[PDB]
Amino acid sequence: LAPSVVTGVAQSSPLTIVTNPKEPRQPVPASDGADYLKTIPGFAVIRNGGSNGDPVLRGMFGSRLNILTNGGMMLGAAPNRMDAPTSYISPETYDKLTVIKGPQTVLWGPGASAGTILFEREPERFGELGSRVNASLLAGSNGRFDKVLDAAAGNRLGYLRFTGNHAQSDDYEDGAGNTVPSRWKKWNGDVAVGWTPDEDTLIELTAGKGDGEARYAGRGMDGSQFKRESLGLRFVKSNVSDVLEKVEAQVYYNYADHIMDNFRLRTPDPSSMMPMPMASQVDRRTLGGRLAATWRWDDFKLVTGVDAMRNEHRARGSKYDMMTDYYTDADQFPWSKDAVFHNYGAFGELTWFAAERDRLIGGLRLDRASVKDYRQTLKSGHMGHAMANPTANDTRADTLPSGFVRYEHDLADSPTTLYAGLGHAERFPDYWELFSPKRGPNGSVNAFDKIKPEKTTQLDFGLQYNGDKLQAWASGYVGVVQDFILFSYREGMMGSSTQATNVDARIMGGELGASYQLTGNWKTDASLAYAWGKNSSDDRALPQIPPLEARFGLTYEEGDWSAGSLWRVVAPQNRIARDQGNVVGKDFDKSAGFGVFSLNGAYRVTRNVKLSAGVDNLFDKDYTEHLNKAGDAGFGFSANETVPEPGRTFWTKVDFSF
Repeated sequence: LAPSVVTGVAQSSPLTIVTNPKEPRQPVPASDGADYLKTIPGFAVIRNGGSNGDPVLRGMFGSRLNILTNGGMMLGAAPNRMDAPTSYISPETYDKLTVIKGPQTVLWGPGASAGTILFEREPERFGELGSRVNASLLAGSNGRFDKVLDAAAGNRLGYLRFTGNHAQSDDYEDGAGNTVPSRWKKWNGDVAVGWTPDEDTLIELTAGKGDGEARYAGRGMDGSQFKRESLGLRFVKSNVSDVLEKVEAQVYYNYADHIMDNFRLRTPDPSSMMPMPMASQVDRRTLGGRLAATWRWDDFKLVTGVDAMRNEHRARGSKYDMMTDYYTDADQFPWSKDAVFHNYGAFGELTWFAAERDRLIGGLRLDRASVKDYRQTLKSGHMGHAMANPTANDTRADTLPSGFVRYEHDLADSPTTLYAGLGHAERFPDYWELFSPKRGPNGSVNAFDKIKPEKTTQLDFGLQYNGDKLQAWASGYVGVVQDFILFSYREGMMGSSTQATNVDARIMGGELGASYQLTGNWKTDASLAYAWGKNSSDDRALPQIPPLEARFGLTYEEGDWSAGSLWRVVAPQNRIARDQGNVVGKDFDKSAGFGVFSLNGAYRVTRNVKLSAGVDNLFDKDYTEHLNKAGDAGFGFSANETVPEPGRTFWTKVDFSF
């Protein structure tokens, strides 16, 4: 019954990590989707500024991760990923966060090489008329203030539920004393009304908006706007027949509208290679749907379904004159669409409960993806001068089958699950893998033409030991990527020119962790995370792989309250690939190891209020992580200074529940 601050999260079941993102988290997370994953072993984040970092699972970056918000998928708009999907997520507003590791699900959408991440709000249910309400405030160093509110009323046959949050923090300072350009401010409000005419039927309509700004020490422009608007429509039925137990259909609509610029949160760099006032606006309209049936008879849980999605990128940029010096903002100019993706697919996943102690799971899905290039012309060929785009209105498509099988066995003597699984996923290229790179494979025409789908074939295995005093778990993976999409960086005349290529990679790695109850109120727990990758085409290492990392926790509990400390130690990373990486990160230098210590405590003052506090980086260590971006230079950043992590940090949080 003793309340605690989360420092790490175990596998609850094979390949599956399920956590509730409203409980306090030790390295206190900026109010975005990424940082709520730092506690999950296996996840590193690329630091861009103070918030809105880009998650990386087992070294795999970007769209190899399937990030969903109530089954619907929010997509960014920026050509350099300043609005990564998790920019628009505030995990504190959802009731559950689930992670599935490796390519071991077909239910939630296509091409999930690395894993699947699910934030969901769960349906309210009401006896008679009643109302619940949760709220929490968090105050901390450097102007950190996060309010958050959920509230729902309803009765037997309906409900309406409001969730909202507002968070903001000022520039953090490192362990060395300097102020890091890393300001931010965010909010979200979502409403949901739901109808339940009888206990076997549910419909819910959802609407929400959100906005945010964020200063970026690593990127050459800041985020002036992260406007999001959503509309959702769920429908479920239970116990249709006696072998058809659930039918769910849902339609989502997510619109992102984002302005990056260099004069609202920063003044334009004088020397630079861009001293103009400059802004660029980008939107992404997304419409998608899912439709699934669960059948159960005998020892068989079969889920069949089809899905579809369409999304639409548009852009427009500022134009600044250099003799009248009258700047015309972008929103006084027409929208110039340039990409439309589509996806339709169908899927099934069968689960066989053969015997008490053995389970057999297998999924397949067939996807029909396609994109059309509406860029009538391109910024290439000179000072970036216009040049007729050879793929103008060209359309690419492909049919792509994924699938997996996984066997889980429970030993008879000990409380042990052993599991092994083989999965193969194919992924149609990203918006960013197709339109962002300034050139495509050697002797291509552009990137949109020649960039192949990436097909990943991975073996997953591990165990769970969940007995009385000891709980342990371990997952490993070995896999091969064929046609890994990979960016190389040159510089000539104007800036770091990207070039996307298609290479084969070998990847292995694992994660394990354990938690031991020494006494009735003393607890300890450690976790370990290693990722490894090799570029087989060039016999190079893979770029942008997080180094080996270990966490150790120790906890004292007393029913009413708890305290804990936390040692995080990370090794250097001596496998690099200079000037290669992804659309976010170049790899440059070998990283330095480090360790960071942290203190936390929690107190249950009553049934409704519950307090929590912590100190992050107690010994004010000045460190940087391998995957962080480089600092701007127009921010006083040396040759290739990565962006420093935050120094000593104090935070306190109160959690209400009437």
